[PDB]
Amino acid sequence: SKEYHIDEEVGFALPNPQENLPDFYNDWMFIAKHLPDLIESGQLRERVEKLNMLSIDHLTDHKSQRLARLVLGCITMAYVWGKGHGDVRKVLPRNIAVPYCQLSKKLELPPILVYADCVLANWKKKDPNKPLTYENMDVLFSFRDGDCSKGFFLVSLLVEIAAASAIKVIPTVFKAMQMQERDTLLKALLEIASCLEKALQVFHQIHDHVNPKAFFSVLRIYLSGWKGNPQLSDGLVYEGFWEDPKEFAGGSAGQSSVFQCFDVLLGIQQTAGGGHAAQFLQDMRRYMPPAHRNFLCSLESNPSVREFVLSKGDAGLREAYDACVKALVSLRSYHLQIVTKYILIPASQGGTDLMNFLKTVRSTTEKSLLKEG
Amino acid sequence: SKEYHIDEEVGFALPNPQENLPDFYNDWMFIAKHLPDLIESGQLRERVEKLNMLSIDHLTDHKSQRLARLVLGCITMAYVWGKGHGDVRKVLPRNIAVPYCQLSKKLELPPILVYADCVLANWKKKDPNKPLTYENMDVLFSFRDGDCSKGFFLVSLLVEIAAASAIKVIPTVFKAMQMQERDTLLKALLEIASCLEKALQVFHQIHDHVNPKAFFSVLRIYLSGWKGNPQLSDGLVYEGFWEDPKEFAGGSAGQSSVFQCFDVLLGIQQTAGGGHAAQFLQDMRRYMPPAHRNFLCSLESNPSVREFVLSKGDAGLREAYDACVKALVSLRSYHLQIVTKYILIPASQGGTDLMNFLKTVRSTTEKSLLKEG
Ligand code: HEM
Ligand code: HEM
Ligand SMILES: Cc1ccc(-c2csc3nnc(SCC(=O)Nc4ccc5c(c4)OCO5)n23)cc1
Ligand SMILES: Cc1ccc(-c2csc3nnc(SCC(=O)Nc4ccc5c(c4)OCO5)n23)cc1
Repeated sequence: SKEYHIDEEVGFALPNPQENLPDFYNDWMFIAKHLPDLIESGQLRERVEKLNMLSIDHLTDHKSQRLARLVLGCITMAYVWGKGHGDVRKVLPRNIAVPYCQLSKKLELPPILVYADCVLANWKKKDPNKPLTYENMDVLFSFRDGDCSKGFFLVSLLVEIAAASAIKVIPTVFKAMQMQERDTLLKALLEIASCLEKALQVFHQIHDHVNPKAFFSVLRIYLSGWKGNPQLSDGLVYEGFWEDPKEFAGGSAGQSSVFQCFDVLLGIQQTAGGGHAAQFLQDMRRYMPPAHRNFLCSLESNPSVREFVLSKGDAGLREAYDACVKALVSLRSYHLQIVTKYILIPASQGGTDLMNFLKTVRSTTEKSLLKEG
Repeated sequence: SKEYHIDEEVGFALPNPQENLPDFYNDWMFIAKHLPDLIESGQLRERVEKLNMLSIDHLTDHKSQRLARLVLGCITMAYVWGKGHGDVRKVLPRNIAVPYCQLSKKLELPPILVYADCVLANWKKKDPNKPLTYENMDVLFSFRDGDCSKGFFLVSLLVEIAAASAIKVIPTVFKAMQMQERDTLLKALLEIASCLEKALQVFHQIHDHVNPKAFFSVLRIYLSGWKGNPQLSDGLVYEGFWEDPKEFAGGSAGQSSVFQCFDVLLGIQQTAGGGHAAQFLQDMRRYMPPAHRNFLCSLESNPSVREFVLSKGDAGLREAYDACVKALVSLRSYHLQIVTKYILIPASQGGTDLMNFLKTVRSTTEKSLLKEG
């Protein structure tokens, strides 16, 4: 893989994300760096209006434009939701909305905060010579103090990285159905299932670095979007760029390319049929960075690893395939238990809707098991 | 173009659809082939309810699966809507629901009748040695006597095929862009406009073979589906396959790859924001064969033909590209005239939503012209 922007260490993550912009954009940076205080002391909105409609033309490298997106995306959340408890803005200042939409169009992503922004691009190592681990790592932005947003963002990223180990064997698998090499394929599927089993370990860390109550009271606010949102029913107005309100969806790990590309690899009927779930997940592809959506595209047009395996009447082969499917059921099964703790309960002091979505995706995964006959 | 399943001469249409099934399946063929007589005599349902569960395992190749889908899809519409004076069936008998659904799953299509069924796979040459012309062609199934379904399907299909020739030239377009080959690119763009222009002469045939009254009051019922339909608010029950009612959209030529493909190639933004029109056309992609779905998808991963033309300050290129865009505008403007005669007019002797839709799509196409006028 090359023009798909998949790092070999860091998979779908942005390889070594920028921390600072051209100082020509200090107005922007300062707000973002101080988002907890500004939101708390209501001076946030006040400052966004204060700013000047800057030009995105002083952003030369991809890496810098991604940071800008994460910067603007973050401000935009805080401006719309404010302190979080109801005072919602329906118009976005031209001085921030025009540059944001211009940069967004340039990048083929929607002008709203997206997984690829605040997980894949929103991080650094504390020490550059120690390894990519939780304790050697930090985020670049949070919404509130004690919003638990480091735990959430980093544990996500860590899983994204555990996954890259498997993404590297994706071409091996394709070449092996091609060259008809059965022994290589089996090894390859095994390597994959192994990598996905390790990524279940990483998941456990959620419990260590995220508190249910802080998580649910706070992070939920800043992940909401303006598509099927009661609080903004018509969508949002981007002053300057759009005449009308536009509906864009809030944050979803459905936007992760890791789990979408395994669904596709193993030919899990993830986006076929037409239940809400298959719809939604398809839409989230338009909220992935173009090269990743393209990479998904290319896998779908290769031929089905499920079909191959199905058609070969080779039990050992069947079993490698099942190892994979089983591993992916564990992840989703663990993720659901996490959702009970960090969402279902806190909400007991909307949600079942989210459960149904999860269970449906988990179910489809499970119905993919081969030796279920 | 390789196994995007696009024919040299027939494009997205099925190359030589099979008219007959295996003998094992005569009980299906009988009903399908006599839909108009069974409905009218009030004994279609009973003939269906009296049917054996049949395995799909004697349908071995793609063509016969596609045929079987056509057969079962027709029966389903017939069974559900009966005569369409309002006595709906909300539950699809196991002996039908189950195979249809299995086959649908095997072909990654929703289990409801689609454009790829009724149009792309529902035809035959009368004399094989003679060319593809209305006169030399017939459909395999219709629903009522004087439904004009023949004229409807056959003329769409001729339009479809007319645009085939333009499809052949897509690869040349991409090759010419990257080789930086200005004269060739010009020739190819002109060549595409030529095909779209001719596809419009084809569209004229609609008047000769479809009658407004019958089209509106008869065909419209069997093309209706169960997504957001007041008559089936929760959708259909596919008996013995889903412990739940499923919502699927009725036939839409939004499911035609052809018009979506040129929208993509030309960089017309048929996903302008999250506007209803945009979302809907995206939805309809899921109701197309997967090969064809991939094709649209992989076009989106090539460099914009539009960016390339805007960047080059070449009047003769801008006019070639504009000719292509005009041609589409024409088709769509003719199509609205046609909608007026065949739906708005009968309608008044709901339909305002169809207009908004079509008008938005026309409008989007128009705002794509480089010369503003
Ligand atoms: C506090 C911890 C977490 C909570 C409360 C949580 C909650 C949820 C919820 C509610 C959804 C539903 C989709 C949506 O609303 O858009 C979801 C989807 C998802 N989450 Fe999480 N999540 C957590 C951590 C993680 C982590 C660390 C990952 C790993 C990258 C992850 C991966 C996913 C994926 C891939 C989906 C998409 C659905 C699927 O493929 O099964 N989540 N999450
Ligand atoms: C009796 C003649 C026709 C009538 C009454 C008619 C009606 C309609 C209606 C109501 C729509 C609205 C979208 C929807 O509900 O799915 C539509 C869309 C469409 N029709 Fe037709 N149609 C006719 C003939 C044709 C023919 C011959 C073609 C050629 C393939 C065609 C191509 C389309 C396309 C591509 C769309 C999607 C909108 C677009 O891309 O511009 N239609 N049609
Ligand atoms: C920009 C961005 C997108 C995705 C992620 C991310 C990383 S891992 C993961 N799993 N899901 C997600 S985003 C969906 C989500 O958490 N929704 C949700 C959360 C809390 C709630 C709630 C719904 O309703 C009640 O409180 N995500 C992080 C950032
Ligand atoms: C299975 C199948 C799919 C598409 C086509 C097809 C071929 S060309 C074309 N253009 N549109 C369409 S399908 C959409 C449609 O007919 N909608 C509609 C809405 C209200 C109406 C009405 C029609 O008739 C009276 O009231 N279509 C034919 C069959």
